[PDB]
Amino acid sequence: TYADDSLTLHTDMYQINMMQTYWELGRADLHAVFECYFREMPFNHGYAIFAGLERLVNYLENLTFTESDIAYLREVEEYPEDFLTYLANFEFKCTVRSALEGDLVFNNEPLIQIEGPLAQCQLVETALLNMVNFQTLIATKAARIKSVIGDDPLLEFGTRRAQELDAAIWGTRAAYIGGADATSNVRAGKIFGIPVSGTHAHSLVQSYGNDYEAFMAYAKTHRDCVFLVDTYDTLKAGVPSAIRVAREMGDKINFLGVRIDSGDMAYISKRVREQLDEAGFTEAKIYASNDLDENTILNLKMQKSKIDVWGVGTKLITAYDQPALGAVFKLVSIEGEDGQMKDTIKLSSNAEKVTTPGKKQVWRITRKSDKKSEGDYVTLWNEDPRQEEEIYMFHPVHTFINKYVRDFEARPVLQDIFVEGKRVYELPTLDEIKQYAKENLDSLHEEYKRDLNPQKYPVDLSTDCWNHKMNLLEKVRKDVKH
Amino acid sequence: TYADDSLTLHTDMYQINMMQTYWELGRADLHAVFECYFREMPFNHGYAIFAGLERLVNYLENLTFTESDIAYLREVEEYPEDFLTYLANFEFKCTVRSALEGDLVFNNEPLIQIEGPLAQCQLVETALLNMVNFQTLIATKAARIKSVIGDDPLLEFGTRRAQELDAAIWGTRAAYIGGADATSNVRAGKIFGIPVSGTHAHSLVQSYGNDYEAFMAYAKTHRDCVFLVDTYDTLKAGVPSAIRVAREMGDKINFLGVRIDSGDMAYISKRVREQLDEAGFTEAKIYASNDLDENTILNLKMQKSKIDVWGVGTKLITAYDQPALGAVFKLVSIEGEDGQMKDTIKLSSNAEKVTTPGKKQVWRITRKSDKKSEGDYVTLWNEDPRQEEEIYMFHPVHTFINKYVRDFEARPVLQDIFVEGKRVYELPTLDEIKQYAKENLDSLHEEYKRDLNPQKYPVDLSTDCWNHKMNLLEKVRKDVKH
Ligand SMILES: O=C(O)c1cccnc1
Ligand SMILES: O=C(O)c1cccnc1
Ligand SMILES: O=C(O)c1cccnc1
Ligand SMILES: O=C(O)c1cccnc1
Repeated sequence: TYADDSLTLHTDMYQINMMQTYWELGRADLHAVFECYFREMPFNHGYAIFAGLERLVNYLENLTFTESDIAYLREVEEYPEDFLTYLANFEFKCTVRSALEGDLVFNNEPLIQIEGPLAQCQLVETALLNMVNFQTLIATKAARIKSVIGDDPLLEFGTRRAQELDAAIWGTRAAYIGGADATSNVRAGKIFGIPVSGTHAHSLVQSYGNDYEAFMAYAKTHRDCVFLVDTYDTLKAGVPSAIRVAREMGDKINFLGVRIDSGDMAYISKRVREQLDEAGFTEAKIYASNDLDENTILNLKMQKSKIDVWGVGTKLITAYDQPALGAVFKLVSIEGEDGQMKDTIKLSSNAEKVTTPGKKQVWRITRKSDKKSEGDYVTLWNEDPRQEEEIYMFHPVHTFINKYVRDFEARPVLQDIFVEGKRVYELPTLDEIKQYAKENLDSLHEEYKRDLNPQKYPVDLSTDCWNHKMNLLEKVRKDVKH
Repeated sequence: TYADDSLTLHTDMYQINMMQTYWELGRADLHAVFECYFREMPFNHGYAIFAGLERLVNYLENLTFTESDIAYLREVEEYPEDFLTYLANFEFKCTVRSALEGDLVFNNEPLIQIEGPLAQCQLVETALLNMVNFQTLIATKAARIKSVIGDDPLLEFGTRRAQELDAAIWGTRAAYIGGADATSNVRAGKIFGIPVSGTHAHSLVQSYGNDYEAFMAYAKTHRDCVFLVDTYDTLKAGVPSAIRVAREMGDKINFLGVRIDSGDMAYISKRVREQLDEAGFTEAKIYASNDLDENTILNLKMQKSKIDVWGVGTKLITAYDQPALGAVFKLVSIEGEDGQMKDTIKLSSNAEKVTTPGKKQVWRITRKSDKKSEGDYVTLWNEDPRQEEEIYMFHPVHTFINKYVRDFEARPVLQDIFVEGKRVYELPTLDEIKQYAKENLDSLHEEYKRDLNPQKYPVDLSTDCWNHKMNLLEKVRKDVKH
């Protein structure tokens, strides 16, 4: 009762009830456009890193209602056989346009756009949000942390702290995309090809009862040695014992260094560095793992801590300070009775809290001469900035802040992934995604990617797109006048 | 590269490297006891609700290294064939004792205990933590929220906001255990048998362009009608239109009520109640869904909001204010050279931040006469309070706070689940778990389960258990004297 063989019902019940309402009344194949976007920059970071495309692609390619799916809906929920045969025959026939994994993405712009039969668009929203919200959030958190670390290793060590198992594997993949250098999760190494990393735990040390014997046991059985030194006493017990083992084993091991999981690291690591150096191990590194995030790491570095490798657990994999992105999936255009597409709106008070209507594209604008970031320019589908000598970029709320831009490149961010349910996009390798992310981040102007108080990245609606929104808003507010 | 057919490598790499170190040196089958516990009450709640046992059981029953598992370890990580054949032949042979799902659980007491070969115990820690940390956390969050709501429905609606897909399905199951009445997640209904619930979305309304036509379309195609009224204007558009549809359809539908997803609900819901009542729909309910948690819900109720049903999204399913439980899995006893078990310790400064050593049991103490909660009493394995006329319960830090207890019942909390890898525990149905949770909560003394400033539930170490800890701590601190 019943077999977990399918993600097709990983959705909100109200989607199936709406699909029924559409289908019974002959409106399931009305033409719709839906868009996915978030409203606020996560962590107030200067940029976000998109993740979730490979996950979504696999989901959409397997989007059929299984025998057990239908049996549940028939036997428990008592849907009629007519509707059920519609669901049995269902195959995905929407166009999907998306940012690619590793793209920089920002608030108030479409990141994924689904276009096709209303009922099919409706089915996919919940699962897409579930996967994209989380994966983008962790990729951005890892970028945030990696930015503060610099070139030194960031190791994603948070599986034990993650919000169930998918979170651990797909989160760690997203972390690698966003800036982690390795994972602890062996299975994520297996299935994604992420480099895998480890040291040892206190349990090894306690199994012997002293540091020397445990470090020796590890040295006898492994080439690459990082010794965890704080089981009993970092300075008096662990570090001297690590040094003793390193001396006795010589070049038969790599003494990569020592891990410290406790204490005030801004004092502890400084004295440990001295101990290693005075013993002649001036290349042995100090690995830290306790309570790390972009804030404590930045402080530790600025205090002149001597830490070379950062194993980050809880705060990265759960995005602990803001554990949800707040992406939403909204209907922006729908086929009217006359067969023509109509811009659709929901009212709020804050006219910026209102979803911008219309089928849109996002154009990343840069200065041709030196590739300077000029911001994103969000158009209706019928505008192509590439054919315009000059564009008018204004802030959508603060419209008195504005510039005419000439001599620019405009790159369309939403790419075809499926056309009418047919995949036209070849999935990159994970390393290619990570390289793509690095290059995109490297190209972003320093002001938008700096760690402290980044400049706000413009996301501007075209004159036409903005006028369409405000005219529709005006029209509905006046319709609600009576 | 390679097939995701297995959870056996869903672990930290350092576990496999330790298993190798144990195995090569003939110590893999040393006898070990490991215990899982958390240090702080999540959300500062008065109690926690344990979840994760069914999940763990399924994991442990399938704990074999697959062909693709071994191929990864051979081809990528280059482990030796000897060790690999050990892993190929691996079968789980540990005893597992656990709290049951729906048990009340507290900080600083073992909740799961694994006993058997050191190398096997080591393998399972990471996955167990991943699943139990999250599921217990969400079950407790749901209890917390449900406590503030009272008898009215709590609906878990957060799939779209969850941290990837496992989080959504297993989180929603945990929410049902802890106090939710239904889920939106259809797949969780399918595979777990949770009651499933829904209304409709704004997209239905926008597909028509007005409330009346969309509410009518929904009424023509469904018996149970909840109309979402805030697409355009709750008071002027949606609620009058819902009322019109209700009037026109009469007893051909159930007009269950109206959903409001926006506005100040403490004003909005009061006026909506008036509108429904004045129209003669004094049984139609008001459903709220926006930005809900135990805090905003409590405030809304205390402001005399007229809300009857609570659809909770982000803050429940992600445990947003504290998205990790902080459970850890620690070696407490290990076979020594002489073949006898030895209490094992790791030093910290705070002697309460030190893991209590020894194989332990947790006894829930109640007064026989009226079943009053007296707290938990954590013993070494060789003490059975049931055979003692009187027990001495003292606070482990504040030892001057203490009582002798007579005429008590002592119930052992850790139950046999696997004996030497063999399942002796029959899995309850989800409804039986939820009933068990309800009854356990109902039996907890009011002071420990009250919403505001609950009394701290005693978790006391027996005289023997406490003396063992402090003597070992003293011994190691004096060993570190030189
Ligand atoms: O390899 C390690 O040191 C490690 C990995 C995950 C969690 N804690 C430690
Ligand atoms: O902040 C913006 O959106 C902006 C800034 C400069 C010029 N145009 C728009
Ligand atoms: O059924 C609903 O009303 C619902 C379910 C999940 C998320 N939002 C709304
Ligand atoms: O808080 C405690 O642990 C406690 C309270 C009363 C008596 N004994 C212990």
